[PDB]
Amino acid sequence: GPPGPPGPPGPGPPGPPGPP
Amino acid sequence: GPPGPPGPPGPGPPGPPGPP
Amino acid sequence: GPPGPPGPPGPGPPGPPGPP
Repeated sequence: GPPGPPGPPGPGPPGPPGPP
Repeated sequence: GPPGPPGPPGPGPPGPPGPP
Repeated sequence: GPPGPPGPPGPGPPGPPGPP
């Protein structure tokens, strides 16, 4: 049969440290 | 039918506070 | 077909400024 719909969204890791 | 495509990409949290 | 698998993981933004 035809392919199913897309899956759900994949969060990334924390951002880098802030500036001084 | 076959599975659908992978879903969209998942940002992570803000990074930690900066230093003095 | 069934729904696709999840997308890949999403870095977050830079953290907050440190003390002055």
